[PDB]
Amino acid sequence: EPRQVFQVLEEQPPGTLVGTIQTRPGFTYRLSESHALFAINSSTGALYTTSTIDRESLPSDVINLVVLSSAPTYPTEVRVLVRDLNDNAPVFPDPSIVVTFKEDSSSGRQVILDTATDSDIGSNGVDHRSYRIIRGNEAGRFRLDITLNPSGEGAFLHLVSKGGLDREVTPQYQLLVEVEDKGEPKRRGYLQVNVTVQDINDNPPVFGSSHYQAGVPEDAVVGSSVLQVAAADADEGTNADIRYRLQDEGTPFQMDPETGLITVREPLDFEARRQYSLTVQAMDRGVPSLTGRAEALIQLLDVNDNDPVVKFRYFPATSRYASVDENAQVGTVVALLTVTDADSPAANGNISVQILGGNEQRHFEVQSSKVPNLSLIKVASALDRERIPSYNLTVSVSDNYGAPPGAAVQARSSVASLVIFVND
Amino acid sequence: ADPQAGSLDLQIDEEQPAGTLIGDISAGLPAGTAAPLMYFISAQEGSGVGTDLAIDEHSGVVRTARVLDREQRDRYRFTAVTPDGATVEVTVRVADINDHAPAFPQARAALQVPEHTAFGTRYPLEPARDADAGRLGTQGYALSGDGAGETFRLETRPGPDGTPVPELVVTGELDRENRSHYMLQLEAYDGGSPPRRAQALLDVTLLDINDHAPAFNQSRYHAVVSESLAPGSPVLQVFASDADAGVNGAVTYEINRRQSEGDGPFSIDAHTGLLQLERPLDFEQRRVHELVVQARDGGAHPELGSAFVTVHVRDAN
Ligand SMILES: *[C@@H]1O[C@H](CO[C@@H]2O[C@@H](C)[C@@H](O)[C@@H](O)[C@@H]2O)[C@@H](O[C@@H]2O[C@H](CO)[C@@H](O[C@@H]3O[C@H](CO)[C@@H](O)[C@H](O[C@H]4O[C@H](CO)[C@@H](O)[C@H](O)[C@@H]4O)[C@@H]3O)[C@H](O)[C@H]2NC(C)=O)[C@H](O[C@@H]2O[C@@H](C)[C@@H](O)[C@@H](O)[C@@H]2O)[C@H]1NC(C)=O
Ligand SMILES: *[C@@H]1O[C@H](CO[C@@H]2O[C@@H](C)[C@@H](O)[C@@H](O)[C@@H]2O)[C@@H](O[C@@H]2O[C@H](CO)[C@@H](O)[C@H](O)[C@H]2NC(C)=O)[C@H](O)[C@H]1NC(C)=O
Ligand SMILES: *[C@@H]1O[C@H](CO)[C@@H](O[C@@H]2O[C@H](CO)[C@@H](O)[C@H](O)[C@H]2NC(C)=O)[C@H](O)[C@H]1NC(C)=O
Ligand SMILES: *[C@@H]1O[C@H](CO)[C@@H](O[C@@H]2O[C@H](CO)[C@@H](O)[C@H](O)[C@H]2NC(C)=O)[C@H](O)[C@H]1NC(C)=O
Ligand SMILES: *[C@@H]1O[C@H](CO)[C@@H](O)[C@H](O)[C@H]1NC(C)=O
Ligand SMILES: C[As](C)(=O)[O-]
Ligand SMILES: C[As](C)(=O)[O-]
Ligand SMILES: C[As](C)(=O)[O-]
Ligand SMILES: [Ca+2]
Ligand SMILES: [Ca+2]
Ligand SMILES: [Ca+2]
Ligand SMILES: [Ca+2]
Ligand SMILES: [Ca+2]
Ligand SMILES: [Ca+2]
Ligand SMILES: [Ca+2]
Ligand SMILES: [Ca+2]
Ligand SMILES: [Ca+2]
Ligand SMILES: [Ca+2]
Ligand SMILES: [Ca+2]
Ligand SMILES: [Ca+2]
Ligand SMILES: [Ca+2]
Ligand SMILES: [Ca+2]
Ligand SMILES: [Ca+2]
Ligand SMILES: [Ca+2]
Ligand SMILES: [Ca+2]
Ligand SMILES: [Ca+2]
Ligand SMILES: [Ca+2]
Repeated sequence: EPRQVFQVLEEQPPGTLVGTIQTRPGFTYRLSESHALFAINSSTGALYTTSTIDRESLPSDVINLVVLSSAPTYPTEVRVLVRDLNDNAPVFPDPSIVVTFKEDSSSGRQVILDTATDSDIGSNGVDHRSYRIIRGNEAGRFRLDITLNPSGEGAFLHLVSKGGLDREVTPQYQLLVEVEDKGEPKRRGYLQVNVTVQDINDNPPVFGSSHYQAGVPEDAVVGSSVLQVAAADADEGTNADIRYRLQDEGTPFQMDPETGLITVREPLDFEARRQYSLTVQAMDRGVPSLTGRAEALIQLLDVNDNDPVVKFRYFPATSRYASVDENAQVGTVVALLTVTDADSPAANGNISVQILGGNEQRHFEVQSSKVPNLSLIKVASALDRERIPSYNLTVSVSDNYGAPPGAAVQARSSVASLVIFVND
Repeated sequence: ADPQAGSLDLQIDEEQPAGTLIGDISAGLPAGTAAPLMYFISAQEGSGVGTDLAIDEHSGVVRTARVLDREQRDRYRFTAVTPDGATVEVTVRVADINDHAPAFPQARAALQVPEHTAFGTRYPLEPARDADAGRLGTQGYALSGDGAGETFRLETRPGPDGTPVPELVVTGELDRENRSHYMLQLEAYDGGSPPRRAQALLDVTLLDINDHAPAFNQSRYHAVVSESLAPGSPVLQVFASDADAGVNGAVTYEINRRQSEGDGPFSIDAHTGLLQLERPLDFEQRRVHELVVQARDGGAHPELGSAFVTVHVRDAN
């Protein structure tokens, strides 16, 4: 019939006094069963612990025993309450976690964190109102938001951005979060929160120079390198991967999209086009892609790649032979000698015409006029068809005439013949 | 000052009939010269003198052998030589007429510009071609229409030859969730006595960026069910929306499996937001389930929204 109630603190030395049952004169007392935790003094009815009890280790902190008497037996039901100490701290599921905000997230964007638990009874358990940022928030970019579940079961913690995150200034934060329990000596737990700031494509590529400049000889072979451009992009990953391109796609140059090297793809020709002022673009691989631009001035350098040519001009122009009457006075123009060389005066040097046989009798002469590249072929002496009816004059023309040995420019040359019949 | 070597500068308008008069070589001789019997003509190969000009080698009169195009060739030079060896160096300059109006490659151009593009971003526009020279070529531009002036301005900076090339410059804020289409008109003109002109329509459309996150229509949802509720049956439907377009605004749903409490028996339809029961409940093991449901869009780096869901489970009897 009778029932008594004792309490004992956990974590106490073996042999701690639990309680003493209310005895009756002339009885002794034993436990009805052997108990792992307790033992009874049979003459006093005092109950003692046999080991150090861990309340967190028990299936139940209420234990039910039955004390039995000697003599004519009666039973005594005992209830032992194992009382809790605040000997566990609040703990997080992981000592450290990682969370991510996008740079240029709006003020008030949040991301969820972990909450703590505590293995003591609820009155020594986590105070879910106490979560606090204690280190790492020097810049004042963050605050905590706590949500206590209205049903009384548990809580949720969130980290809230106050806006103004810029990955290119601060890509990483490390916050320390402290939570308290509610126990006699207050205990604390801690969570390290690593904050990654995720990159957006907010920076465009930028060329190292806004004006490039290259010089290229017109005989540069295909595949040869012309000018290397390079841009930088202050973002990360794909957002800063740059592809280069020329704006005008109809030139004889070529831009490798990944290296920014401009090479020659089609043969150049100074005589056709001396210089190309081109716009180069650099484009990142972000979505919203962004673009930078620069200017590139490629001047071609003239090469001596054209022979000088001599043409004769004379009065049956539809014929391949000139004619001169035997009666023509000394000084009569018989033909013009015009030189054409498509290169520029730099690559050409001096151009000179020289007579290569045919005029052994000195009946004609070749005379430079006062106009560049035109000579006159005149009658120099009396003629008569009976002695000589025809002549064949051969002239050679040459650019870079009189150049010293070891000069950088090789001279080019051609020959031309003019035959002259005498009429009467 | 040397009678033996003179020069003559002649001029002729392009696009005149073949046979048109240009000038007379004898005008370049010293005054009082006996008219020569004939002239020798020297021109360099490639000069076009033989094909485009008709020179009377007896009289010295120069005409056009054909209709001359300044845009093709603007200058001829040759030397005339008398039979006794005096020279006249003559140049003919072909005068430019305004036989070309400015011309855009398209009457309707379409430009895509991302919403919220940074102030001062420049978009080069196709020029109006005009083959004529100097003031006769394209001189300027004018932009009209909605946003012209406040949201977009037109600017020209000379490229090669000083040919002005136009660029459209972002000067105001662009928001695709306010106004996503701009109809602009671009005008061009050369510098004739009455300028010749071209018009082109420019359709600017804003590309959507992922600047909204999904938002639930309640911050917390509640459902109340019997612990006898059969698996496979619905429990509750949540709803989030996203103001962007396309993938950026395409919302899907999941349950957060780390921070939820009482997580296992439930799943949610990734596209409809319907939470359903997957395994039987048990009032005596858990009376209340606290879940967090999440919405993500389809953006390149998805943006996220979440809401609380409290499920109250009632005992059978
Ligand atoms: C006026 O003189 C010209 C200059 O000749 C030089 O000077 C004379 C005085 C003399 O010293 C010659 O020995 C000099 O070369 C003459 O023009 C030259 O003619 C020669 C002969 O044909 C030309 O040579 C050939 O050129 C051809 C075209 O370029 C080549 O195909 C050829 O090479 C191959 O082919 C032949 C046949 O298949 C073979 O015999 C060769 O061995 C080789 O396999 C020759 O190289 C030379 O190019 C000419 N030089 C100039 C500056 O033009 C000219 O002769 C007239 O024209 C030539 C083309 C022939 O039709 C002659 O019969 C013709 O007379 C002189 N004019 C006269 C004499 O009226
Ligand atoms: C949270 O961050 C810490 C510290 O990260 C360091 O600093 C960063 C700015 C970056 O430069 C990292 O590379 C650095 O390691 C992490 O602590 C490190 O963890 C690794 C592996 O766990 C360990 O080898 C190192 O010794 C730790 N460094 C220090 C200083 O303790 C921690 O792991 C991060 N948490 C998570 C969940 O990733
Ligand atoms: C049960 O408790 C009694 C009382 O303490 C123990 O009996 C004796 O008690 C006196 C003082 O009351 C001590 O001076 C003696 O030393 C105790 N005897 C012994 C043998 O220790 C009794 O021993 C206890 N029973 C057990 C099993 O320990
Ligand atoms: C959130 O959205 C749902 C779905 O639209 C709403 O549920 C509706 O609620 C109205 C009354 O508010 C009822 O008339 C409808 O029958 C409900 N279902 C549907 C499919 O519309 C819910 O009310 C919304 N929550 C809030 C706070 O407005
Ligand atoms: C949308 O843009 C117009 C101007 O085009 C502006 O007047 C209006 O305030 C904007 N709407 C909102 C909701 O901001
Ligand atoms: C008259 As202009 C366009 O060549 O400066
Ligand atoms: C896992 As099922 C078929 O109950 O939705
Ligand atoms: C449910 As909420 C508005 O705290 O993300
Ligand atoms: Ca303990
Ligand atoms: Ca304890
Ligand atoms: Ca505790
Ligand atoms: Ca986490
Ligand atoms: Ca930034
Ligand atoms: Ca960035
Ligand atoms: Ca970038
Ligand atoms: Ca970087
Ligand atoms: Ca060349
Ligand atoms: Ca050359
Ligand atoms: Ca040459
Ligand atoms: Ca002279
Ligand atoms: Ca024309
Ligand atoms: Ca024009
Ligand atoms: Ca013209
Ligand atoms: Ca927007
Ligand atoms: Ca958007
Ligand atoms: Ca979105
Ligand atoms: Ca039940």
